Amino acid sequence: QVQLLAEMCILIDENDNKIGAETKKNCHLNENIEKGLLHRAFSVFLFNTENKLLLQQRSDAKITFPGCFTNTCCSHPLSNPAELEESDALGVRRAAQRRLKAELGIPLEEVPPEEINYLTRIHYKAQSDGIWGEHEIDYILLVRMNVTLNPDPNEIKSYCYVSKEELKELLKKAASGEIKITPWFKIIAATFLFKWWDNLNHLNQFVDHEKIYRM
Ligand SMILES: [Cl-]
Ligand SMILES: [Cl-]
Ligand SMILES: [Cl-]
Ligand SMILES: [Cl-]
Ligand SMILES: [Cl-]
Ligand SMILES: [Cl-]
Ligand SMILES: [Cl-]
Ligand SMILES: [Cl-]
Ligand SMILES: [Cl-]
Ligand SMILES: [Cl-]
Ligand SMILES: [Mn+2]
Ligand SMILES: [Mn+2]
Ligand SMILES: [Mn+2]
Ligand SMILES: [Mn+2]
Ligand SMILES: [Mn+2]
Ligand SMILES: [Mn+2]
Ligand SMILES: [Mn+2]
Ligand SMILES: [Mn+2]
Ligand code: NA
Ligand code: NA
Repeated sequence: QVQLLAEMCILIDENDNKIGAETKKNCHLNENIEKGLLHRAFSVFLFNTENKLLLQQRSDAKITFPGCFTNTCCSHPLSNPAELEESDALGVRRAAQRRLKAELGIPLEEVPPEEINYLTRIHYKAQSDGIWGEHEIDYILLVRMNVTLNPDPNEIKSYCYVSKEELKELLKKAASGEIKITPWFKIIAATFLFKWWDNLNHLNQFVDHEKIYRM
């Protein structure tokens, strides 16, 4: 069940400069996060062609945030030449295509890197339990397209396309404890998500490849 070699994450400084690599496990231990260990990540927000946002629910088997709802795909570029590539954020866009297939079963041809749009970067920290957490500079990637979903149940328990109002209702259910959402998704929904969603045809104003936002 466990792979022979551990997956590697890209270690970065607070300015998103590559400074090394560490195992996925080590990158997500609270004890290391508290020493400042920070890694590169991405977060895909995919909208269908009626502007419904695609949410995933993480499988109960995931190490961090099992069973939690979040946006379309939250994962990491690998520490290899393909995904280390920083020109036009190609590395993270390639990573996103890779994980859209692995997690949601979306064929590669449906989401080529060229159609994955890099908006901005957000630096955040979160805790999952007593052992595990998150600490990332997260590339925000936006997609609007109809895709064919066949998730790997080992990765994804369910998915849901939500309108703005449906999301608002879902967040109410999370607040009452009826369902679980990741700390990332909670904070992004509270800060930027609806601003982007109200402006899907005018996103250029939100493109910022210089400033790294903090939340
Ligand atoms: Cl992990
Ligand atoms: Cl460390
Ligand atoms: Cl809309
Ligand atoms: Cl494919
Ligand atoms: Cl384009
Ligand atoms: Cl489903
Ligand atoms: Cl909540
Ligand atoms: Cl999170
Ligand atoms: Cl629209
Ligand atoms: Cl604009
Ligand atoms: Mn567990
Ligand atoms: Mn995915
Ligand atoms: Mn993240
Ligand atoms: Mn380059
Ligand atoms: Mn936090
Ligand atoms: Mn930090
Ligand atoms: Mn991470
Ligand atoms: Mn959660
Ligand atoms: Na499913
Ligand atoms: Na608009």
